[PDB]
Amino acid sequence: TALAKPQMRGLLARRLRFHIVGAFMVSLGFATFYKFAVAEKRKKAYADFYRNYDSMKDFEEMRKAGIFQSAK
Amino acid sequence: FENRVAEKQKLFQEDNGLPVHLKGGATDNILYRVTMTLCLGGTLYSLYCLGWASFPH
Amino acid sequence: MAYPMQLGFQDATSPIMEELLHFHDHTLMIVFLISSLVLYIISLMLTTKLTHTSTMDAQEVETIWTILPAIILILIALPSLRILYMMDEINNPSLTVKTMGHQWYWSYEYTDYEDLSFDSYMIPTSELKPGELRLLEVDNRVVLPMEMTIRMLVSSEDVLHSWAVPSLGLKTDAIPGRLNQTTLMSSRPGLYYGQCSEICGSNHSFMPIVLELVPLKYFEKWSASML
Amino acid sequence: MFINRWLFSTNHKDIGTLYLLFGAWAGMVGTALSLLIRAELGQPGTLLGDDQIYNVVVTAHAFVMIFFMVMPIMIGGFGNWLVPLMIGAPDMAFPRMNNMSFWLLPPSFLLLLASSMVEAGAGTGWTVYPPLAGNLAHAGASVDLTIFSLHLAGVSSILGAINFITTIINMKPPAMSQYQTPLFVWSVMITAVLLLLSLPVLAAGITMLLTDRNLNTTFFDPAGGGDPILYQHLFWFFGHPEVYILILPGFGMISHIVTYYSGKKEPFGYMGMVWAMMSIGFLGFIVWAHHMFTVGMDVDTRAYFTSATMIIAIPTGVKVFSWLATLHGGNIKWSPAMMWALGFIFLFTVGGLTGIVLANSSLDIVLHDTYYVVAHFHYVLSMGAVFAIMGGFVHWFPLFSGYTLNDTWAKIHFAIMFVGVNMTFFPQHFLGLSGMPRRYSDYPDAYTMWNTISSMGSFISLTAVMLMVFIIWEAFASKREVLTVDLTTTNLEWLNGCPPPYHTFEEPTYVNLK
Amino acid sequence: GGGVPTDEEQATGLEREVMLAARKGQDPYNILAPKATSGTKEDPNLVPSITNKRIVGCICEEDNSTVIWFWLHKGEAQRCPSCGTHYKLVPHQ
Amino acid sequence: HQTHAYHMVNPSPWPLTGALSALLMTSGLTMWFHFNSMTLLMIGLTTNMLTMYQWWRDVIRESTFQGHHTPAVQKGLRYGMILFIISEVLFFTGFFWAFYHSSLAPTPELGGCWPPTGIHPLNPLEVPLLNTSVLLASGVSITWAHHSLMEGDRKHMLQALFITITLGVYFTLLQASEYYEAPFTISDGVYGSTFFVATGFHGLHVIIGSTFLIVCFFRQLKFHFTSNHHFGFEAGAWYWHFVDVVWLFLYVSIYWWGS
Amino acid sequence: AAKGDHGGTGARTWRFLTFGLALPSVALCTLNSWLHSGHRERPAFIPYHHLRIRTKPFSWGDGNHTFFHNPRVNPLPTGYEK
Amino acid sequence: HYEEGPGKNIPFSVENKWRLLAMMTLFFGSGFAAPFFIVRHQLLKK
Amino acid sequence: APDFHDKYGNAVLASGATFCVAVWVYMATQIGIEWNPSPVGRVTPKEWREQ
Amino acid sequence: ITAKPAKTPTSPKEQAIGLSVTFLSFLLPAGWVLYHLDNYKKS
Amino acid sequence: HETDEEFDARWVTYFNKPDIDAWELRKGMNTLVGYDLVPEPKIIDAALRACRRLNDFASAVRILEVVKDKAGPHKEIYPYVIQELRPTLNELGISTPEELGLDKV
Amino acid sequence: SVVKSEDYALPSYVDRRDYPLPDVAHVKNLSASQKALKEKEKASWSSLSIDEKVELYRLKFKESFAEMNRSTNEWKTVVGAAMFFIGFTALLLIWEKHYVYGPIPHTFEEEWVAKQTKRMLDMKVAPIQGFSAKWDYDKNEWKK
Amino acid sequence: KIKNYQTAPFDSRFPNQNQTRNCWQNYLDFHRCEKAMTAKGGDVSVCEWYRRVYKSLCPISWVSTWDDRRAEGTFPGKI
Ligand code: HEA
Ligand code: HEA
Ligand SMILES: CCCCC/C=C\C/C=C/C/C=C\C/C=C\CCCC(=O)O[C@H](COC(=O)CCCCCCCCCCCCCCCCC)COP(=O)(O)OCCN
Ligand SMILES: CCCCCC/C=C\CCCCCCCCCC(=O)O[C@H](COC(=O)CCCCCCCCCCCCCCC)COP(=O)(O)OC[C@@H](O)CO
Ligand SMILES: CCCCCCCCCCO[C@@H]1O[C@H](CO)[C@@H](O[C@H]2O[C@H](CO)[C@@H](O)[C@H](O)[C@H]2O)[C@H](O)[C@H]1O
Ligand code: CUA
Ligand SMILES: [O-][O-]
Ligand SMILES: [Cu+2]
Ligand SMILES: [Mg+2]
Ligand code: NA
Ligand SMILES: [Zn+2]
Repeated sequence: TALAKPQMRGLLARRLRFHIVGAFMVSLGFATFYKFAVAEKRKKAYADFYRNYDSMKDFEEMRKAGIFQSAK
Repeated sequence: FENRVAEKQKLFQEDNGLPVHLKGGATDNILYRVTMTLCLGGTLYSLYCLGWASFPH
Repeated sequence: MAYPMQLGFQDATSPIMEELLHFHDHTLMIVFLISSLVLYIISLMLTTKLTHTSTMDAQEVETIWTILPAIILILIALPSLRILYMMDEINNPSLTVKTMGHQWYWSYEYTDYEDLSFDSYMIPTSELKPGELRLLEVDNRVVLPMEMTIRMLVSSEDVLHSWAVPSLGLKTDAIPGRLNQTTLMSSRPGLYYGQCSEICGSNHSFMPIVLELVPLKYFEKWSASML
Repeated sequence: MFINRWLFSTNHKDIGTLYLLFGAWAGMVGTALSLLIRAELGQPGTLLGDDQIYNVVVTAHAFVMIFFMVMPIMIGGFGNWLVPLMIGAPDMAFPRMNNMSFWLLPPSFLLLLASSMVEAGAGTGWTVYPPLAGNLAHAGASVDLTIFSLHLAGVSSILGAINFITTIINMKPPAMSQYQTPLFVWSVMITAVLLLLSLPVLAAGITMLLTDRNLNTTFFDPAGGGDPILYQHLFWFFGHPEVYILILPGFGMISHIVTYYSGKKEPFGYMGMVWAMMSIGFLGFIVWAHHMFTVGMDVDTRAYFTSATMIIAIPTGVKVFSWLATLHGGNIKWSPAMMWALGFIFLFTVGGLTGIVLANSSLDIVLHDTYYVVAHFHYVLSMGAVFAIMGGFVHWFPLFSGYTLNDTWAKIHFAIMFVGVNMTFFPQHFLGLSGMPRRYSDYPDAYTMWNTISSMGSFISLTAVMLMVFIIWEAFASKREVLTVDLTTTNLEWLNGCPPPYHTFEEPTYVNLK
Repeated sequence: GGGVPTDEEQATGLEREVMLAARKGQDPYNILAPKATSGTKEDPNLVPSITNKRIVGCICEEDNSTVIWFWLHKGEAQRCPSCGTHYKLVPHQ
Repeated sequence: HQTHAYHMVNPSPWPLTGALSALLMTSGLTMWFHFNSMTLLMIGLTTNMLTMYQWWRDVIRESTFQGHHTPAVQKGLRYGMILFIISEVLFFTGFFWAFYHSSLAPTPELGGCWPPTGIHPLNPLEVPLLNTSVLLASGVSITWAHHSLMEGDRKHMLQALFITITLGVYFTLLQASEYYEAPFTISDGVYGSTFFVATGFHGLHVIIGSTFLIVCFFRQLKFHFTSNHHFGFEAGAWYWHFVDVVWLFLYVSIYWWGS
Repeated sequence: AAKGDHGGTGARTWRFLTFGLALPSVALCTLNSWLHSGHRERPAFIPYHHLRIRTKPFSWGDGNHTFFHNPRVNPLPTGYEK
Repeated sequence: HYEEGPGKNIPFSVENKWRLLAMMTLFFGSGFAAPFFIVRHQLLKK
Repeated sequence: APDFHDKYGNAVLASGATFCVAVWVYMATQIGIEWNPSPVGRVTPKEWREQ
Repeated sequence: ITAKPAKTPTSPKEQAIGLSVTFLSFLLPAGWVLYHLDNYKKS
Repeated sequence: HETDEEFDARWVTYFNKPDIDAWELRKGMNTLVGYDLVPEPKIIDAALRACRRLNDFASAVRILEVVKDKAGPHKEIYPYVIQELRPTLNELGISTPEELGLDKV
Repeated sequence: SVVKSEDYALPSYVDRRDYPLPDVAHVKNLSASQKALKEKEKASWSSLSIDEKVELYRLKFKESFAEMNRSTNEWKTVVGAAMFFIGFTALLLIWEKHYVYGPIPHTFEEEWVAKQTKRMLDMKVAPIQGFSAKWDYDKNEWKK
Repeated sequence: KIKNYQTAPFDSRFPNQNQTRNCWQNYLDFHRCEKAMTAKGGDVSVCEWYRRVYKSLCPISWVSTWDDRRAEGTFPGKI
């Protein structure tokens, strides 16, 4: 049985074309992942901390713990 | 003054194998040895001065 | 302050330092992306037996190699400069404090009303109190009112120093003959540490900075008590 | 005969060999200084002493590595060896002045060593900022000996720059245009122009520091109307062109190494490579103030230097992607030199990207004078410049000596070095972001782990350096003489055998114009 | 007035050789770029040499940045390995 | 043997003696500044002048007497001299940078003004103006010297070159007198610092350029130069014009605008 | 400018400029500088701290005299000499 | 003229691999040792 | 013919890996090196303030 | 690249000697200084 | 630029020149393997017959080796090319590298 | 076979996959039988034997493509020796800890760290993410 | 008069990080005003704003050095 004629031209350029697009896809996947796991995480952590933060209450806890030179 | 360049061209093109810094004659050898002696002697003296300056006095 | 095994910036204490954290996250993602892309492409070029060794035309591809980094640099510059100018924004400070660099300690001056000045030296390791931090504690801390815009003026009376507080995003060089200005606004009370950030001789490593942020009422009573 | 050949040399190959020996010896001194640094930082506490002796070691570490190791090896060593061969020239344009460029360096090195022996050394940093470097905080001869050391190295490179520019412009074959010269020749000329323009500014700055210390001038003393910031401007106007002087010859060798071991006859985008190196050199003169973001300059000036600095990423990116495009489709030879060049491409990119982070003056406020900067420039210098030097050395050692190295040993050497440098400097990113200042002999307890790991990495690098000396011995000991070299048709420097005769191109090459 | 020597009177050594040879329209010290022929086997580029071999650099096409280097030996004409144009060595002197 | 036009130089000791002279001069200055002795400094200066004399003597031997300076070698020396002058321009640029930095932003220690309080500058229309006309006139006379040489006129070449040297000496004597008469010193703050360091390095270059012209004068006396080949004169002429332009910038910046 | 003599710049033209313009200009400046010569009255000594800087003694003399010290016009840190 | 070829274009001898080993040991070793003994020198002064 | 790597590759790889892991584990855990790990999840906080 | 066989082959034992001598030339002088550090600091 | 058919016809014509010499044969093959392609069987056929006219059996086997090498990891290219060349291989008595044992390492 | 040093200016033989037809033959000088083989090569190659065909190939070429492209076990030597010297490095670190490094400061003692940890929690060091954010102030323990 | 002084307000003349001239100018302004008020029989209290600003901004050692040099007659500024 004869063998079919395979693609014989531009195999290197086709391999490059395939994987450059693949690398672009993975880059988008990482950017979405990084924005969700790092950038947004930092945004929400600081937003959640300060939404109901009480600086005077924070100070009183620190003062009662004895850390301050100026507040006993 | 007269043009004596032709005499110097003959002297420094003489096929005697000497390098250009010695081809003028014996005076080149004397001036070279004066220069090198001062350089090497001065360099040794500078090394002594470093040794002296490296410790308190 | 820094904690063991810390990977990134200390937690932000000022809104400006909070902006720097968000700009760094934005920039670090690009640094991670480009380095990973370069590393991957390297492995891509090196993992095939296919060859193409004749002359390669370059003009078309170099448009990509030029426009794309140019766009990326613009997406870095825009937030960077926005933070740069909001740092410089006109603000109305309620207090001006001067710090003078010395070999090897900091002196502070509160001269808005009274002539309050004092020296600030590192607590030696042998004299630390239990639970105090080696090389970071000072005898006299920089007591400051919290939640208030403060103008800091930095100079030196001998060699170069640099007055830095990473928590607040602060670093201002201390130069003799020059009065450098920075702004300070702490969102929270507490103790915030820094260290001299310009080589200044034998004890360059041992002249730290400690800010004590407290309510205005406590700062006023502390100032009076230090006349 | 020996004195005539090696002390009175007028031969570009022998002079290049002298530079390589000098740079190799200096590399030992710089390595020892680097271990003394990381031994002090290897565990919390003080090992040697206070910050004076520590920063004397730090200052000498920088000076030795920059002026006595990288520059003599890249420019004086590879430059003198390869540049005349790559253009078919019989020698340098000024072969006798070329010899003085070398012989100025051992006295320059002697002056540096003298400064650390007298008094308490120059513990100023390689920037030598006043007033710390002045006659009050650094009384004595140490700083003055440091200045004179820089004077002799300055004169050496300025005359070498004049020699290379003249040779490259004037001594090519009459048919060969500047756009028919190898990229390494391009990188040397551009480097030479940066040296010609920047070192005189440095020489003026440090001369003003000398007179301030000894002639009662007050260029940098506020008491007399001076300004310490003026010195910083003068130093860094040279200072940044210097770091591009350090990397540009590396760029040229990488281009040749990547092209050679990819089986290619030419690098990708030749004219783009020329454009990028010339753009990088030009931009390197207008960005100096990014070393001064915390000294108290106006916001508009800080906005310009932030922007102008970041542009440099565009021409540099073209070179990185062109190196990748040179690999594309190549018959890849996994030689040790190729490994160094591949490590260069990735690790320099990482260090270059952290430089872009530091270019942002807002973020630089927190990162300046921290180990994040130290992480930046060691990636581009201790990995960038160094790998290019190692790749060039193992690639051209058979040409210079006529003997071959053991490729297996050289691959082992690369593997050890790769682990050592990355273990040393990658954790320093964490120390910088978390706030560890530069030039500290000791650190708060929180910074212990990364300092411990970093110092352990430096010992690994020490093992690579020691193995390198053995590998060079083994090559000369075994005497495997070179037979044939591939790709001589596009690597002219190999076409006269290994080693090439003392006199080459006595009859010049034949190149017609068509 | 006069009193200043000319190159014709006072030039010596290699400078005089170059000056006198240029006055005959000769280039023994390779100051000029030779003009190529058609480069065929019938009309090869003639490469002068004082020895039996000389390095030839071939710029295969105008504005090529890559130069092709090879030793041209005495004897039958050789071809550039990249473009095939012929070169033949003509020793003398 | 060679069939190229370039110069293979004989092995030479002067690179080594020059490098050792730099070691002796720099270590001599350290010896002078800190250890109260001039011995090393005098040895370094002596070896430096012996190195320069014999080095450039050999260059004359290689060119005038041996004929090694082909047109290709001359062209390379042309690039070398131009590049050297460029590096000298950047050296002075640093000092002009220092001057304008201090004068455009006078610190409170100066009184917040320029010239500083207590500084009484020299009158720029007296001797400083005379020095300007002297160096400008020497640029004219050295151009007459050049054209006389190119046209083959020995007598007028020596006539113009002597006039150029005399003006150069005239400038040096006037500057020496101005230094002694100046009511301000190098220790009078940043004004005295920028004034004397900048004009002092220029004055040194005037002496170097005058010495170069004197060398060309005696070489001309000995018929070294031809009407077509005389780069030693050209290099000295380029260097002299460089010295002139630097003064014009010094005069405008420091003597005139800075007064 | 005003002169025309162009078309050929040569030895004769440049000697014309040397003796006709350059040296006469030097003679005029010499004359001008000669009328304005003569000593001016030295000003009162004020021990300004930005002047007469002494951070390290000079390496010559007694360490307190500048290199080209003029007793008539150059005061010491303590004042004029006598 | 000068000697040419492998092992002849260098200012050190490679005729004996063990004499060469001692010379490379002294050459590279002295460079590496120098900073340690300079540190010792400074510590021994104060 | 078998070269050095065919004869000794397996032994060099195995011995090198075994030696490297063993000596670095020993160095990291047996000689008192202070790593200063994070106290998070490992240190019990103790009272520090005194009269 | 192709090359001749070694004119003076370096056996594994000879390489062991050169490797050991090279490492000891780096480690022994520095080790001596670092071992006696405490003597230098307090004397 | 030029179609695939025009490229192949250029190389078929190049190797089909009756008086092609040894230099042009080597130049053709060494230039051809620089392209991003495995040469069409019609190109190899013309090149193998050029080896016959040059009385060079060894270069014919080498050409078959470089066809396999240019295919890289695509194992199916070389057996197809050999299949298409079998009439030429039989006519000219060209043994494949595999038949000669030259594929053994 | 034998290649010499002075041969560097002459065309040479190489075994490259991207340079399949080198400039010269592997074997230049032919024996009597090898001369006769080359004469037989001018006739039909079908009359050549397998041994004669292999012999013609080995006269023109040194290594075949399979031979020149073969893999090696060098990575085992390289990786294994690299780990040995990295392991030897640990010996230097052990020697340094034993003979060079003295005691570390007392602030690393277990009790100091425990009190230092509480004080850091009392001043709320890094309360958003870094440190105190990982302590549960209600339950008085490290967050799970 | 329009007093309730906390600290020196923003000054458009000196809007950059380098505040050396701001302190220097107000120190001059106070003593120039003080000399004017003292000479012609006025009240120094009109110079109070300059006094408050320079004391807020100027380092103590700068004021003290400038004060010593005005008394010594070596102050380089014009008052
Ligand atoms: C070889 C030496 C070398 C090199 C090449 C560089 C390259 C760069 N450096 Fe670095 N630098 C130093 C040596 C070097 N540097 C030294 C020694 C110091 C400190 C001196 C001291 O204080 O002692 C220093 C300090 C330093 C600072 C000061 C930090 C501080 O002190 O606070 C800055 C900030 O602007 C900086 C920036 C840069 C930039 C932008 C580059 C750029 O040229 C890098 C460009 C390269 C890339 C960007 C990667 C390749 C590009 C691409 C892959 C395209 C895609 C990329 C993007 C789209 C961004 N450097
Ligand atoms: C090219 C420059 C260069 C090089 C190679 C290095 C190499 C190293 N450096 Fe250095 N370093 C600087 C330039 C360099 N450094 C500069 C400019 C500073 C700032 C100084 C300052 O703050 O004032 C600095 C500061 C610096 C510090 C900061 C000190 C402090 O701030 O307190 C540290 C600490 O970890 C450090 C560590 C190291 C280490 C571990 C290496 C190791 O990687 C060493 C490893 C060994 C080598 C890289 C081999 C050397 C090369 C050869 C032997 C060539 C062989 C010859 C031939 C092949 C012919 N460096
Ligand atoms: C026309 C006359 C010119 C002056 C001739 C005098 C000596 C010549 C030396 C040449 C040195 C050139 C640069 C020197 C820099 C400063 C010198 C300033 C010029 C000068 O000579 O001015 C005098 C300097 O005095 C002084 O100590 C001078 C002390 C000299 C100390 C020598 C220091 C040399 C340092 C050289 C450093 C290296 C140079 C750069 C090399 C770069 C290489 C890359 C001023 O004198 P005064 O007493 O204040 O009186 C003024 C009022 N009567
Ligand atoms: C006086 C007290 C202290 C002073 C210190 C230094 C002293 C002064 C030195 C002044 C310079 C003297 C130079 C003499 C050079 C003589 C050699 C010469 O001029 O050589 C010429 C080549 O030029 C060449 O190398 C030209 C190359 C010469 C370049 C020299 C330029 C000046 C460099 C001086 C150093 C500057 C230091 C900078 C300070 C910051 C010879 O070529 P031609 O004449 O064309 O051919 C000869 C014809 O006859 C053929 O027909
Ligand atoms: C960063 C640079 C490299 C650092 C790592 C050094 C690696 C190991 C080097 C060993 O150096 C030797 O160590 C010995 C101890 O093991 C010392 O002997 C010392 O100790 C011995 C036993 O305690 C005594 O017998 C000796 O007299 C005494 O000199 C000896 O002097 C020293 O040369
Ligand atoms: Cu103060 Cu460092
Ligand atoms: O320096 O960047
Ligand atoms: Cu820079
Ligand atoms: Mg700084
Ligand atoms: Na330490
Ligand atoms: Zn061609």
